[PDB]
Amino acid sequence: VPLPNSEQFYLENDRGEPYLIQVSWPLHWEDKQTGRGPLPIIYIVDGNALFLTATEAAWRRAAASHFAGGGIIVAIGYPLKGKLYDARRRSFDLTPPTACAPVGYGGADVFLDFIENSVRPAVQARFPQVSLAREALYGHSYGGLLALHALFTRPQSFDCYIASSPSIWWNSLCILHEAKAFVETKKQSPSLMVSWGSWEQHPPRWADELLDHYEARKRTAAELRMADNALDLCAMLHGCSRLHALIKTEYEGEDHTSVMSCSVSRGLTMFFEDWPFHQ
Amino acid sequence: RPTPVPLPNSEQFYLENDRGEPYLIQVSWPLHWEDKQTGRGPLPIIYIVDGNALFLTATEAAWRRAAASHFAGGGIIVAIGYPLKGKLYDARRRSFDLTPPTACAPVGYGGADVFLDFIENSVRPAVQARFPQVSLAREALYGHSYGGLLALHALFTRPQSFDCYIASSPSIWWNSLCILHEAKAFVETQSPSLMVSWGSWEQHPPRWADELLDHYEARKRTAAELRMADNALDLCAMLHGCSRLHALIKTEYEGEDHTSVMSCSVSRGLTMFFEDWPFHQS
Ligand SMILES: *[C@](O)(OCC/C(C)=C\C(=O)N(C)O)[C@H](CCCN(O)C(=O)CC)NC(C)=O
Ligand SMILES: [Fe+3]
Ligand SMILES: [Fe+3]
Repeated sequence: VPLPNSEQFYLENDRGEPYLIQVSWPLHWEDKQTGRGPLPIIYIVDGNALFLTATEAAWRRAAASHFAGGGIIVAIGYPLKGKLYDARRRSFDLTPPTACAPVGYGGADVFLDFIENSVRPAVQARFPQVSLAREALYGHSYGGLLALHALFTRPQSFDCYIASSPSIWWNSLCILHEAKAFVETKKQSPSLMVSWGSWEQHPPRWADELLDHYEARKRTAAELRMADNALDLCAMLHGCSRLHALIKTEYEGEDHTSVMSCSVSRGLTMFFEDWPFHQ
Repeated sequence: RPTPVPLPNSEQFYLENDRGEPYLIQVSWPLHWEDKQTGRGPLPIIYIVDGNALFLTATEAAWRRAAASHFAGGGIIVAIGYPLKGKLYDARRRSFDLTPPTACAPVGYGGADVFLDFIENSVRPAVQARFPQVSLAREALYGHSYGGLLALHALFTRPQSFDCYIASSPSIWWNSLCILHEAKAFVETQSPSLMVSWGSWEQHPPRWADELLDHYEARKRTAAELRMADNALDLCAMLHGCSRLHALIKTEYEGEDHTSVMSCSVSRGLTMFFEDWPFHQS
């Protein structure tokens, strides 16, 4: 039995690389044509890994009291079989260009161009009767790095950026350069949502785990520095002229993988129902 | 030419209870399996009530664990829902199925024992039949709101029925805190584990944008009466140092409401039960 009120299709970028675009719309709709007028839309990178959660989370909002009509979910993924991630494809698509970056990295701007010039029009054609009230870009890990990169380099492209556990550590904190250029530049501003799990930088010991293995995980966690890097960036963006609102959340007892469920669920909830955010 | 979205490594089937009331059972298994009959040996299983609302989240969250370091083959998801179209809840059915029996309960309530019997005597065998080569290593019961009230009711009245009980934002308020009677009886008389959770904005909701004060005060009135966080903490406090409880985990999710927290609790629930068993003696 297929998912209700959803569809998927393949788009190729300008270089002939395929993408699986998965789309869902409010469950109470009979057809796609049911929806009229302005609706919010969210674009989710690593689409395969999060489409179903974001879809069901959006449907669950129908029962909530602050439901305003819902919005369109767009998951941008890859053709996969028996797994949720394409390590090779995402490594290029989600990381910004740098001089010292190894091969198969630094294709963020190519991928963002694809989203704006291919995915957005394609989805808009599937809903001719509706207009895009506002657009959100969600990503987790390298996806979050892409979200931050998109904000700092093309802030007008999207209304809201949602960086779930962003890989700020990547490439000797290259994103902090762009963050500095963003704040130092002086000039409606978009919003930013940052989040991370509490067990990312400070993980507890597993039931089966021994000391050496645990110490190795702690050393890794310390190097990646998920929470502190995010706070450093958030403190850096505090009182910025080019940013309307900045929301930051720490999810208690959540690891890098588990927090994805929380961040994507709240991300679209806030964006759909609680727009605009207070300063 | 767009197509419908297929859900891989999953199937659904309908079951009747003894009373002849229909249920939609939705099952999923690890994504890396070629077939349903790929897996063998002991695997953990989680039963999720209000199945329609939580199946896809639990399914995909379980699949996401494959990428994590602490993956141990995964487990089986079982969502116990209803035949529905255009919504994720059946208010009438769930009102009966998820609430315990009391003398002062209105019409259409107090059918928890009927539903729990259905889970043990119908759902469990039906799932076991579909996975012959799999043995049920351990069983968890998850529920949210009334579902959490059912999970607590199940723990206090039939503790040996499941190994782990996960109560997400349990409706302890229901029927003048009638669950506290069962809770008191339980403590006063190995052991199963309990996972309790709630959202921070449930009992203390912030004001929405362009919300009239009158409307906001009405929401605060409800929040105060339902007393989600305090009731849960009060119940947890009572159960602490109980002989018939191995471990008790309690979490509060920052900036989460009654609906949104469901995503977190179900994800946390299956994660810990699948990967971090057995729990520390807390
Ligand atoms: C971020 O992208 O984490 C997500 C990793 C995912 C979704 C899948 C995966 O890792 N698979 C299938 O192997 C980054 C990724 C960093 C690159 N990496 O895989 C490393 O191992 C790096 C030491 N990770 C974080 C923690 O931000
Ligand atoms: Fe890796
Ligand atoms: Fe209600």
